[PDB]
Amino acid sequence: TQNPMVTGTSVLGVKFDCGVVIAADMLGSYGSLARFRNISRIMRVNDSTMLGASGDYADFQYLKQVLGQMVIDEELFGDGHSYSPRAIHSWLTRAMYSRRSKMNPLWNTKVIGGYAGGESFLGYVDMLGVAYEAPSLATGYGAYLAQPLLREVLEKQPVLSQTEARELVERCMRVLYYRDARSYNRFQVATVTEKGVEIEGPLSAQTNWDIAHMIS
Amino acid sequence: LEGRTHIFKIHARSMSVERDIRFELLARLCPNSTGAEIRSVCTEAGMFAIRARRKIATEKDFLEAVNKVIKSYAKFSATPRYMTYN
Amino acid sequence: MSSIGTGYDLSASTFSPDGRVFQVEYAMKAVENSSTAIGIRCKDGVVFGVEKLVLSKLYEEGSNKRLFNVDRHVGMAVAGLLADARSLADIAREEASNFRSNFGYNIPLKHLADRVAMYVHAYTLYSAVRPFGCSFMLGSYSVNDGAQLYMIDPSGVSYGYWGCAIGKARQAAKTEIEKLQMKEMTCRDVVKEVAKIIYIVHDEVKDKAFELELSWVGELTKGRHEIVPKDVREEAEKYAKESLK
Amino acid sequence: QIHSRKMNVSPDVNYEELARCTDDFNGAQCKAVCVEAGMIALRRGATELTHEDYMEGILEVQAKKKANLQYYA
Amino acid sequence: MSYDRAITVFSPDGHLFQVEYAQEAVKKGSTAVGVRGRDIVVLGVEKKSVAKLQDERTVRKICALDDNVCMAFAVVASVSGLTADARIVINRARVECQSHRLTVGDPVTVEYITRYIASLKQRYTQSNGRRPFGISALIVGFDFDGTPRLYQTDPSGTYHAWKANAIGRGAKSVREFLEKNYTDDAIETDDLTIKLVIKALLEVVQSGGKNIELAVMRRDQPLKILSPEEIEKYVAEIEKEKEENE
Amino acid sequence: RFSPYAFNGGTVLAIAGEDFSIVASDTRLSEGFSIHTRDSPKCYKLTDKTVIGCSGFHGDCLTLTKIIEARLKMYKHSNNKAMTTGAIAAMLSTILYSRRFFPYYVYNIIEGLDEEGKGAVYSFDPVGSYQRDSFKAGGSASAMLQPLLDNQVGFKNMQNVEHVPLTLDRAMRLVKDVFISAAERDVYTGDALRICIVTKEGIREETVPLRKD
Amino acid sequence: NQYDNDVTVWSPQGRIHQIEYAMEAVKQGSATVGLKSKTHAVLVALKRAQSELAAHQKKILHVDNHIGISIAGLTADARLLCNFMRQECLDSRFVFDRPLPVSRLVSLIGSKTQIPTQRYGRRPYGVGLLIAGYDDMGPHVFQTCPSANYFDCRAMSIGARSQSARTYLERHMSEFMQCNLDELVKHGLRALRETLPAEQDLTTKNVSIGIVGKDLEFTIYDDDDVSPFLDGLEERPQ
Amino acid sequence: MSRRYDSRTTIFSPEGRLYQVEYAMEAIGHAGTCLGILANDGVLLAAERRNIHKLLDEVFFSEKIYKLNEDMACSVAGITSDANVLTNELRLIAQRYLLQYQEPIPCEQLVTALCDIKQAYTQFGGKRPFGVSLLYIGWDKHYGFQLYQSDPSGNYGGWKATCIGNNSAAAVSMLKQDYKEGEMTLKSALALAVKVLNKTMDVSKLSAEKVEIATLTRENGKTVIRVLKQKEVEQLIKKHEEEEAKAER
Amino acid sequence: TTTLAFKFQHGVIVAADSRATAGPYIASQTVKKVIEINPYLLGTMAGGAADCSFWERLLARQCRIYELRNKERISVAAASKLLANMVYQYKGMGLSMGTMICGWDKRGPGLYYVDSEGNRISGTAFSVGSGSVYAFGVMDRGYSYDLQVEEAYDLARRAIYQATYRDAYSGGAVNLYHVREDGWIRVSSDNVADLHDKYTS
Amino acid sequence: DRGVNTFSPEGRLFQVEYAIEGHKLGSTAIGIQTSEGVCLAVEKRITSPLMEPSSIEKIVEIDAHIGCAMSGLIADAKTLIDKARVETQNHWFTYNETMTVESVTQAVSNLALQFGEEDADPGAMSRPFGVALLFGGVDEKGPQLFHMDPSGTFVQCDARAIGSASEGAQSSLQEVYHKSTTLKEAIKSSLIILKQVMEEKLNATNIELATVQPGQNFHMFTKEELEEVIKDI
Repeated sequence: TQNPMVTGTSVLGVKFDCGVVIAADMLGSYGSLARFRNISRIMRVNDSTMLGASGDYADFQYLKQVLGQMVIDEELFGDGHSYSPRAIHSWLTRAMYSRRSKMNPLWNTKVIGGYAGGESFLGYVDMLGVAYEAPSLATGYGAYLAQPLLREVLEKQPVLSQTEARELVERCMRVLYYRDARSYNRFQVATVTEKGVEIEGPLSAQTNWDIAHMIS
Repeated sequence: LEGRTHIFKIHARSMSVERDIRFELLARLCPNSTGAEIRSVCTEAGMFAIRARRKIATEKDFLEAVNKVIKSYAKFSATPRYMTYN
Repeated sequence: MSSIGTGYDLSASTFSPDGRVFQVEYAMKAVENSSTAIGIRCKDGVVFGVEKLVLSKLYEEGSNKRLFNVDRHVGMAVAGLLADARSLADIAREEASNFRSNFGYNIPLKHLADRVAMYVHAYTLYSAVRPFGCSFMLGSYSVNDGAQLYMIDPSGVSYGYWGCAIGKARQAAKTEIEKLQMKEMTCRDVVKEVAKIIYIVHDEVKDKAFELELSWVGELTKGRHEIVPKDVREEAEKYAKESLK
Repeated sequence: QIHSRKMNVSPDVNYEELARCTDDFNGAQCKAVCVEAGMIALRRGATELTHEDYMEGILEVQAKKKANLQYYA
Repeated sequence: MSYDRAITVFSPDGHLFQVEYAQEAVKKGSTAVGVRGRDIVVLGVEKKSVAKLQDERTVRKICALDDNVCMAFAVVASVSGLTADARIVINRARVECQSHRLTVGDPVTVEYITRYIASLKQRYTQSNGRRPFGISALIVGFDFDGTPRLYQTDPSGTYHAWKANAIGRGAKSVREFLEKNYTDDAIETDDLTIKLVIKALLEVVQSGGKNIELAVMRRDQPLKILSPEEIEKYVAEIEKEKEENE
Repeated sequence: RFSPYAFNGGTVLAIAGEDFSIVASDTRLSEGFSIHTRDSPKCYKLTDKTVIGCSGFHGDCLTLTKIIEARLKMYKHSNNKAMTTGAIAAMLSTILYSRRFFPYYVYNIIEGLDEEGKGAVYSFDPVGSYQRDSFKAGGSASAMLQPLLDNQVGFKNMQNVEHVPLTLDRAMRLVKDVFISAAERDVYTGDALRICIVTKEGIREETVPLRKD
Repeated sequence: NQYDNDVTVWSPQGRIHQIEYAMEAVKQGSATVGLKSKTHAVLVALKRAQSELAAHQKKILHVDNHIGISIAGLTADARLLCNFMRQECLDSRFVFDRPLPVSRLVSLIGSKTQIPTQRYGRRPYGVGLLIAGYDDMGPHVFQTCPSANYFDCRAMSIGARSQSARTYLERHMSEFMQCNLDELVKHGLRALRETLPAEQDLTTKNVSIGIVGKDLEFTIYDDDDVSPFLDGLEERPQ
Repeated sequence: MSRRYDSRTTIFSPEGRLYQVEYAMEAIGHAGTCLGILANDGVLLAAERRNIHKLLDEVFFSEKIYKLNEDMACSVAGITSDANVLTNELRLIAQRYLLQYQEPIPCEQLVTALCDIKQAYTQFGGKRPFGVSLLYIGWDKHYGFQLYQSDPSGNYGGWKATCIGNNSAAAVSMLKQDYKEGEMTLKSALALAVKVLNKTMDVSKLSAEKVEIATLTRENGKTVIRVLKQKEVEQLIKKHEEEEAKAER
Repeated sequence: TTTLAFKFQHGVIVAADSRATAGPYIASQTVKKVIEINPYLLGTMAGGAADCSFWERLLARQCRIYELRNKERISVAAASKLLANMVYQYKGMGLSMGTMICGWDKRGPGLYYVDSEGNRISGTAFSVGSGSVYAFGVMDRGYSYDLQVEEAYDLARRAIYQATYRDAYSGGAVNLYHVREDGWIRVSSDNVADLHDKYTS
Repeated sequence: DRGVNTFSPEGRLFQVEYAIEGHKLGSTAIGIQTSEGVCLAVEKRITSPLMEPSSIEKIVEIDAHIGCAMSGLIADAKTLIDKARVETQNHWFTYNETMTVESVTQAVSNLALQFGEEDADPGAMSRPFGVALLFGGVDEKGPQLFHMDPSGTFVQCDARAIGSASEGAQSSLQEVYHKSTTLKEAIKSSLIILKQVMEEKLNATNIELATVQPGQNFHMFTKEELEEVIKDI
């Protein structure tokens, strides 16, 4: 392991997939060192009409991958004779851009969560900022992999294919917890859902700070 | 390739030269030769023959006549430029 | 002249005492051979109507198609030789893709058209290569630049039109545009009109037989270049047929 | 269709298929391909031209000088 | 480059034009004979066209590619020396010989140089806007073995070893007189091999020791190009031997 | 070996035992990039024919890059050489990667376990720097000797007769595999979740997930 | 003429005769038929050789684990193009790792073929290609010209005396769509035989098949399973 | 288009000559007398100065006598145009050799580097060959005094005395008649060269505007390259002119 | 002066002696392996240490020489194999190094032995070795080694050297691969274990 | 004028039709695949005894267990053979085992047709080579004989002849040569066919034979071996 020094960081983005949808909470707010330059930032990208991706780690680095993915998609869609962006195509392509940069002694760090729906299969994939692809059950990204993920995994172990609602309470719960354990967080966070409709990510919505507990 | 052997056989009938001269041997020795060139071989064979003072052409004269044709005659020949148009 | 081994049609660096360039002109006669592609600017989008040549009996949709997507919101209809058109599609799509990446806003048609025209024009100047044997239209909708229609010929000109035709019938087809008020008019009504113009212009010796392909890029598609629905195609086909009788 | 009327032909062979294969023909040539196919047809013993005669017919009118088998395939 | 205009294009005669134009230019003149001995190989050219006012010391028509590889060249016309044309083949061959000796610790063989001549002619053929040299070279040299060799190449790039060969002004005529002169004693005695080269050159046109230049190589030792004064003494002794046999 | 800096770590330990035509390859069922294990699911193992099964482990970024490549080299080899992928595929790939990873130090041990397309079984071991050898015992990872020994003692039967008085059968190797994995958890603290053993035959791919004991 | 001295030489009509003349070269090539269902893409090909006392080298080439081609025309040029396609297909497998689209691959051949036809002092490539490929949108069987235009067909026959075979393709055009693998191959054989004279009926030896589909990757049957498709003989249907 | 225009002058002819070199060969002959003679203490060049007017700047040392190195000098027969590019290139080559070896460059070493370039033009490329043939004079350690001639494809020949240009056959035969292989000294050697130039040239008394003569003389172990001035030249003219006067009687 | 491929000259043959070893000298990664590889039948070599590096340079040496020998129909010498390896490896340097091969062939000037190492050293001596532990070994061996030893006579010499060497050496999981090279042929005398030869001798 | 690059109304290129003729000009070479091994026979056809017969070669090695006889312009072929030598050993560095007859032949054939006379790179052909090569060896797979054409059409053969007698000889081989004829009989079949194109009778200085047989590397037959087949023809 190594990671570049991060200035503007995206941290804790959970993702767990339900049938023909995924629910995600990712912070909408990206601190730059100390100052929260944009409390309004969007870590969510549109590859194509039934794909979405959400990324953590250095926010800056995420934007480099967006453009390469963007230029490739622009050429490939619209024509749709048999060639277009497809769920497998976006996952692998984005992994290779990350691999290319892994070969150099500085790599561009973003850790990404792809939810896609390709030609016949609904996919929930994890892409790393050094490369690697797999299908995933639930994955965290950035700070979520060390800090909350095991308690999220534990809730998933009886029921691995539960509803949107059950996911929605966990995610809403997770911001009060974010503030408590890690520092470079804001409580204006973004709820992103990738569905068959498109990729929707409405603006930052908030709930309690809850660091006012002191009862022992 | 088969056709060049047949031009030798038709030309030999006109001539009164040996039939103990293999028509085929001449045909292999000069491939990529037009109809005119195969008649010049017979002609040449005769030129060597008159100098020696023979009435009949030999196989010796013949062998010599094809190796001169394959090397020398090719440069002058009409075919590279006319075949490109054709 | 046309039968020669030096200059004239071998070159295009050549000039006659009139000033003409014959090779660039021979390229123009080539676009003329196949059927018409029309593209009509609305104040809200572009609608295309293209004859899609049926060259066999074992066709599937999109076969020998002339509708391309240069950018997400640009469509491209070609007329004339399809061989030259495929190479032209790659070059136009490439100039647009990089534009989106860098600028991050929807390619202005005025810019894209200038770059492809320069490329066609570099070949017409040269005697080293021949110039493309097709003529194309690029048509687009954006709210960052408005609805634009451009046309590029084998010479290397880009000028904007508000309704254009390329292909055999274009002198006849263009006349039908002067009749129509199309500068201000919904893209829904204009589809009905491009379809009826094509059906009447076609005859069995410009090309054997065609498949009607209409395309959207307007308020209806929300600024996306897409192919029209099965419903849309058929009603526009119907109106073409009823007007034909 | 006009030409066919003058000689005699199968209805298993028409020009439309030959037109679809290659576009390296003209109206003077179309007459020539029908007249060519008839020579072979006649040589065999036939009171018609069939699909075989035409199919050979297109190849014969165009020159060869050594032909192909594994020269191009 | 910008030049790609045709100079060579293939013939239905199953030849390359330049190569054949070159081959006749070695038929018509510039007698070069080589014999292979049993300690020493000697090659000789006749004509540097010493008109008794020209220099003889610094003129080279036999050039040492290496110290164990040497070539004598020919192809002539109205432009009589095609020394220039040779000079390219000579310089590229010179580096290549030396280069082969750096990489591979065996002393470079004539067989390596002969394949290298076959590829140079050919490479010039395949490249656009380029033409084969007219040269034919009699490549002389020593192997790893230390065995004397004489190899001859043609303008196409096909090589054969030969004990004794003559080219120029009737290649076959000079060689068939010379064929009698090639005997077991002649090849054994080194001194007799030097005379064999000179004795062939004399058949086409007789006399001149300045016109004749020959270079000698012994073992892997460096090329020695003989003085014309050494040649004049030698032609005088050759002329008397002809009267003795005959 | 080396402590992850050059490329990301992703832990995992590989054991390999060759018999005569059955070869077991085991590595832990995990995808890692970070100290925690992302998901038990993996695509470390990839099969190219039933004839050859490859395992690349450790760093996940390395694992995906080389394994796909191996599928490309297989395709190329069937076309040109006219020998189906197998041993021949294996020797070729280890040279090109091992040049690639070793100046900036190697963090993946790819192990081609197969049968040749003419037959005879090979199990191939790279250090990380190009070598290919056929083996009847193999240990590979940072702990490149921790499994090696069990296969040396039990398979070879050098100063041992109580695993078999001869050499292991197919029935015997699979029994031993479950046992070995349970043992590994005790010693090596860089694992989470499950251990996956794939048994590669010329006639049967087998897969079994086995919980970390 | 002098509408075909170089491939830049226009005719007054506005056509390059050399590109057209390059199609006549495809007719010298061996007959190949391309058919598709809804699960397979099937290529039926004629192999010829100079020694029939020896096994005939395949006329089906490897491009991808689900893409195979059958060539009609120039043998060296078809292989020459094949390498550009092969490099891209295998590259597409590394990077994109989808099963690559026939429509995508085919347009890239269109850019490269255009280079010499655009360029002076050169020859077009006179080879016509039928590609079978299976992606996740189902099969596609595409025809690519000596020009650069493509057709997405359900069935196509380019090659020697291809008209005779089309008469069959026109007749069972509806059938192709429903088929399974077996049915596609028997129709292509019945088509293939027609090109050739009445009294010549194929052998397995000179038939190579490249089968592509949903249930399979890439397998070439040279005589392997060729015998059952051939069975059920039908001899030159008019 | 392009091949048709290409006259195929780069093609070999069956006889074994290059058409271009042969046409260049004629370009040298139109042009003035350049002759070089070998002598035993120095060596001299005599070239025809073709720049006669009464209004001349003389911005160059000479327009035909070129000092290529600080140990070589040369004279020209051919076209002034080709001579100017060529003369510069001859300087970089002479000068680089001087850097590496640090001894005067052989006259033979100097013609060969250029030859590759000449040959390149003729055989392929469709580029004209240079219109000048150069007589290089020098002293190099190895042979002692030498003169080298180059031709339009770089064909080289070592010569004791040679002449190219206008009435080349007449000059070389005459010089062959009196002198054969290095029978004279440096003093006498200038008097023959001017004498030959005198007969060949239309003005039959010459001046220093008509002839320009350059000497290259080995003094105190080092090669001195000097273009002689007009004053020195008149002395040499009076010596030959007087010798001619006795001849008649 | 070091192990891993080592050769000493005699008239009749050269001795080729090598190790079977995997990895660094701290542990093996296998037990079964033979690292001994036959690049040409001219002789055998094989090393260890930086594994990719030895194999890479020898493979280039093998390519150049074999093509030249096979096509030309002229046998390549000790001098030629050495010159190829030398020229290649300095260029490639900076891309790991550790080649330790011993070059043999019989030449026109008699039998020639050159030792090729990855520093760029090219050495002839009584006995030379490139790799690691033979550095100690060249000391005892020189005493028990004549300038010209017969093949049979040489086989007995190897057996004694080794048998004491295993006692001193603490590297396990090795075999001594013994080859005698009679010129442009290579034959394998025996591939005896280091553990076996201590008992025999 | 018209170019040479153009396609004719026949439907073939001019340069290529000329190149086939170039194959026909040279000396005949026979390559027979037997299942006991692969023999390659070529005619020397010497006209002078001053030549040294060893150094007239027209069998050159692609590999150390693949031999190749070549026909047509001897020089034009030699370049293709030079590039082939570099690939076979190169194949040894990468695969770690020796190249097959099939792999080498397809790779040289790609180069065979590439031709663009004007406006094409000088690192690429202006004209195709007029050589037909016969690659004959026994490799990992077994005895294989592959035939390569100047048109860049490669095909597998068991008996192939190329050179002046190419059509005549090829027909005649199909007749005598079968896979019910042994390796020594293949050598006898080639010798008879050889004589029409030859100017003289068959001799051991007028043939060169080399056979690559299983389990063995390429052997160039010595004077004794050439003479045993000469005795009985």
